[PDB]
Amino acid sequence: MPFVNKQFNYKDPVNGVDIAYIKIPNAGQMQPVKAFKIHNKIWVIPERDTFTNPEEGDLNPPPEAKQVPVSYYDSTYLSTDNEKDNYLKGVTKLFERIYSTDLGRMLLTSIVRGIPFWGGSTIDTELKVIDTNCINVIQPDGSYRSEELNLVIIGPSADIIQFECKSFGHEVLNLTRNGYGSTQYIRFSPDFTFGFEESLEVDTNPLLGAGKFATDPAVTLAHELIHAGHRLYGIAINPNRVFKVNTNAYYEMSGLEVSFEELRTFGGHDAKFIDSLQENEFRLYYYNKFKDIASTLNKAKSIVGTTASLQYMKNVFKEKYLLSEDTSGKFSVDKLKFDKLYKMLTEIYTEDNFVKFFKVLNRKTYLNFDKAVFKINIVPKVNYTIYDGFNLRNTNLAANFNGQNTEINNMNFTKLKNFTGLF
Ligand SMILES: [Zn+2]
Repeated sequence: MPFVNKQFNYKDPVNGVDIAYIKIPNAGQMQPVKAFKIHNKIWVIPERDTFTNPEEGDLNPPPEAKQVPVSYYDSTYLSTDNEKDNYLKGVTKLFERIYSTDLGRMLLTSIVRGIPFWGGSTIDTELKVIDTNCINVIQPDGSYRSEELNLVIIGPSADIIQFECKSFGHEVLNLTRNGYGSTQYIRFSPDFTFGFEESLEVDTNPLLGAGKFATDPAVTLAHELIHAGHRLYGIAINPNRVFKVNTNAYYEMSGLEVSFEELRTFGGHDAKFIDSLQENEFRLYYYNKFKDIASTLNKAKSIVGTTASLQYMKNVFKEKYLLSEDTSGKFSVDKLKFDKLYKMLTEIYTEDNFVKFFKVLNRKTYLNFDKAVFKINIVPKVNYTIYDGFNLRNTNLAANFNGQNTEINNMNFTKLKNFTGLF
C-alpha cells in the first residue's frame, strides 16, 4: 500500500538494483554517487546537486557583498552520512504524505506513466530511447547498465533554498514542450522550509512580517512534482511566456514578471492571469504535438534494443498519451481524451488543490514576498507525520494550524535568515 515499500537506510549495502552507485548523463565526467530507487521509475540521490549543471559545482558561498536577497548558503549541508540518511527518510516520508491523498496518488500515478518518449533516433521508422532520459547503474559485477527513469530527487546546489525541476535538453528537440517529455531532476530539501504570513496584505508586502507560519514541505515537493508532470508529458509552458504583474505595486516598481508555468502550477486565482485566448493557443499547440507523436508511432516499424518489443513500446505510449486505435492499427489523438488529460495535468494538479487535501495553511498566491527560511526535522514522528504534517492530531498542534505556527510550535523551527526588508 505504501508508495515506498522499503524503509531505506543510507548505509544499507549496495545491491546494484535499487541501492546502487550511479552516474547521470550530464554530458560530463563524475564519480558515481549512491542512489536509491524508491518506486518504479523514481530515484533519490542524497547529494547536493553539483552534477546536472557543470557551471554549478561550487557550494562555497560567494562574498557577503555578492549574495542576493532570497538565498541561503551552507556548503556543509548534506555532506555527512547521518544527513544523507535523514534526507532519504525525509523525502520518502513526503512522498508517502503526498501518496496518502487521492490527488497525490493521481499525480504520482501520472508521473510513473509519463515515460519520456522514444524519439532519439534519426530514422523515423525506428523508435529509440534518448539516453539523457536514463542513468547508468553499476551492477554487482562492476559493469554499468542503462536504466530509463522518469524522476530523480536530488539535493539543492549552492543556494539551498532554490528548489526547481530541471532536465537535460536535446540538441534540437524541446523535450519538455513538444509532448515528448524527459527525465526530471528536482532540486529539493526536506530539511528546510519557508515562512509566510497569515494576512494577505502582509504576505504580499515586501516590508512586513517575519514569517509566522511555516510552509508544509509536502506542498513544496508537490509543487515541484506538478512541474515534473507538465515536463514529463512535454506540455510545460515556455518560460519566456510571462505575466507582467500589475496587481502588486511592489512587483510593478521592480518590473518583476512571473512565468505562466508558475501561475498555472500554483493554480487558484493565479491561473486566471492567463487569458482564455492564450490558454487556447497553448492547448491547441500541445494537441498538435500529441498528434505528431501519434503519427511517429504510426510510422514506426523497427525498434532499437531488446529491452522491449516494438509492439510493447507502441502500446506503452498509447497508454501514456491515451491515444485511440482504429481497426487498421493506427493511432490518433481524441479531442475529449486529450482535453481531459491536459486539464488533469494543468488544472487538477495544482499547489492550491494540494493545500485543500493536506488541510494546511499556505501562501494564498505565488505573487507574494518571501519572509524567512527555517531549519526543520520532519523525520521524527513526534515532529511530523504522513497523515497530519506538523499539525499532529490529538495534541495542542491539531487545531488552527498550530503545528505550522512557528511561535507556538517553536521547537520544530530554527529561523536561519529573514528576507523581509532586503527586497
Ligand atoms: Zn515553481
